[PDB]
Order: sequence, then structure tokens, then C-alpha cells
Amino acid sequence: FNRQIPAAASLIQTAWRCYAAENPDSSTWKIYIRISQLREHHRATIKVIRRMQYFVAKKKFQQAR
Amino acid sequence: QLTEEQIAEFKEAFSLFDKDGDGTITTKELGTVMRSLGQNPTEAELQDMINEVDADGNGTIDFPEFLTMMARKMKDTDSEEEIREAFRVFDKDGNGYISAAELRHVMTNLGEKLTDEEVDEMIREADIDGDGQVNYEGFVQMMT
Ligand SMILES: [Ca+2]
Ligand SMILES: [Ca+2]
Repeated sequence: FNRQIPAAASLIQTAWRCYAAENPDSSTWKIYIRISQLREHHRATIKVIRRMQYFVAKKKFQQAR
Repeated sequence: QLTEEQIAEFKEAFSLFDKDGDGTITTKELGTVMRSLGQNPTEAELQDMINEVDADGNGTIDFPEFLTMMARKMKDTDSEEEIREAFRVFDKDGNGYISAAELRHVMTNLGEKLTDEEVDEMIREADIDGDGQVNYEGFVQMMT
């Protein structure tokens, strides 16, 4: 019943995680518990992946419309 | 639009995925990076991500594609309208506002499931008046 609900939330969530990652002291950087000390090469690949996941969540929201 | 330094920063980011050095990014290389961050993607997850960036459609990502994706103005490229309609799925019947408690429920328990600390940042920055009612139209602009 309404597939738009998950796709909508995921588009908001990915868009915000993409926006929050531009702030390097954001709480969004705490979610990687498996990384001992977060270095700059982690942050560079994290921003790329988050952008990729935003474009996917955007597509799936589009498809559910 | 783009500086010479941002392009160089994107070239270094491209090199971290392109472990082989052949100038393209495969689904297997993306899966290696993501697992190094504690993620556990599946082959469809990785192929979904690659298909959104692969222009030609060969299944691989070259640096022009990578740079095109990283430089997409995801603020004016008709994105604000879709995030707005995403909020409208849960909108308080037409309102244009969303309960801070309702936003926390959707952000924490649905979709990607953000952390409780992440929702605090989102609510605090989006609750301009501090009343527990966020207008997302204004929040969308802040993100963009
Ligand atoms: Ca490669
Ligand atoms: Ca390609």
C-alpha cells in the first residue's frame, strides 16, 4: 500500500546525507562505526558514494510516480 | 563553474575507486570501496549506482562520467521539486508543514533509517521557529 512512502523517505534521507556531508563535523560522519579513525580518503569516497545513492533514490522515487 | 582545484580533488577521489589504474570504475571496485567503509552492498545495489553515472552504458565509469556526476548542480537541476513532492507524501494534509515528531518517525524508521543523532541535526536546523513544526519548503531551500 503506497510504494511511494519508502522511496520518498529514501530520497529525503539521501539528499540530506549528501548535504550534511559537506559539513565535516556533522553527526552524519558518526555512522561508520567500523572505521577506527576517519581519515580524509574515507571522506572523499564517502561523498562520492552518497552522491551516487542520492541519484539512485531519486530515480526510484521517480519510477514510483 | 568548476575550479581547477575541485577538478583535481575529483581526480584524487576517482583514483581511490580506480584501484587497477585503467581509468574506469567497475562494479567490483565500487564494492571493494564500500566494504572498506563497513557497507555490505549487493550486485544490484552496485549496478544501480553505476547505471546512474554511466553515460555511454557500457557498465563502467570513466573520469569524464565521474566528473559529470560530481559536478551536477543538484540544487537547480529540477531537484527541489522532487524533494518537495517527497515531503508531500507525508505532508500534514496540504499543510506544507510536518510535525518534528512525525519527521523523526519517518527518518528513523523508514527508508535508509537515519541515526537519532542525524535526525537531531535535521530537526534542529529545519525548525526555524522552534515550535515542533518544520516547513519543508524552506528546508528544501536550505539543502539546495
Ligand atoms: Ca578500474
Ligand atoms: Ca561508461
